[PDB]
Amino acid sequence: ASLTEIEHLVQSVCKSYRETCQLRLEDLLRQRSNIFSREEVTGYQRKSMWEMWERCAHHLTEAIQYVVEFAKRLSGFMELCQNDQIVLLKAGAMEVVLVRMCRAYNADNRTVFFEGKYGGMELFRALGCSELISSIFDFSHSLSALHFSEDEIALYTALVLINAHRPGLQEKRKVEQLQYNLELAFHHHLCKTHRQSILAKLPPKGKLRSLCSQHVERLQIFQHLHP
Repeated sequence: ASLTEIEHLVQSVCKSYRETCQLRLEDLLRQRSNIFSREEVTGYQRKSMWEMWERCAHHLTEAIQYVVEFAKRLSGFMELCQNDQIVLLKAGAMEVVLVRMCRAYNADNRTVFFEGKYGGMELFRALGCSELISSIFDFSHSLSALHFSEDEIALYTALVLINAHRPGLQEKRKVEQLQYNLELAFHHHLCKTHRQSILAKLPPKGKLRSLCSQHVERLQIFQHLHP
C-alpha cells in the first residue's frame, strides 16, 4: 500500500463501524444518569433464569446481527468465499460483541446499559452464573480504563474478525493479506492520533478467546434445551 491508500482503509473501517455501531455513543453517555431503581433491580432478580436467558439471547442475537453487517462492509470481506466469511464470523462475532460492550459500560458505578437503563451485575442474579458475569464486567472495566475511541474500536474489532489463524479457512492467504492491510491501518492511525501507547495495553489476544469460549459454553447450556 501507499500511505493515502492506508488512510483510505482507516476511513472506510471507521465509517462501517459508525453505520453498524448499533447504539450511538452520544446516547449511551447521555443515559448514564438513567439507572435502574432498587425495585426495578428486584424485578429482574425475580424473573426466572428462563426469562432472563430469553432476554439476554435476544439482545445478543441483535448485537451479533450488527457485527455481521460490519464484517460485510469491510473491504475484501465479501470477496472471500462464503466458507471463510462464515469461519471468521463464527469465531469472532461474539468476541467483537464483548469488545463493543465496553461502550455501554460505566466504570464509575460498574453498571451496563441493559434494556433502556444502567444496572449492575446483580441485575443478572437469576442466571446463576456470577463467575461469568463478573468476568464480563471485569473485562469491560479493563477496556473502559483505556478510554477507547470510536475509531480505535472500529479498527481493533475489524482485527478481531480478520484473523488468518482461525481453523478451516479455505483461502488462508486472502485473509492474511486483508489482516496485514488492517494491521497497517491500525498502527498508522495510532501514530496520527498519538495513541501508540494503547497497543501494549490491549487485552492479550487469548484473553478474548478464553472469555468468549466460556460465555458461549453458558449460552450452549441455555439454547440447547428450550431454543
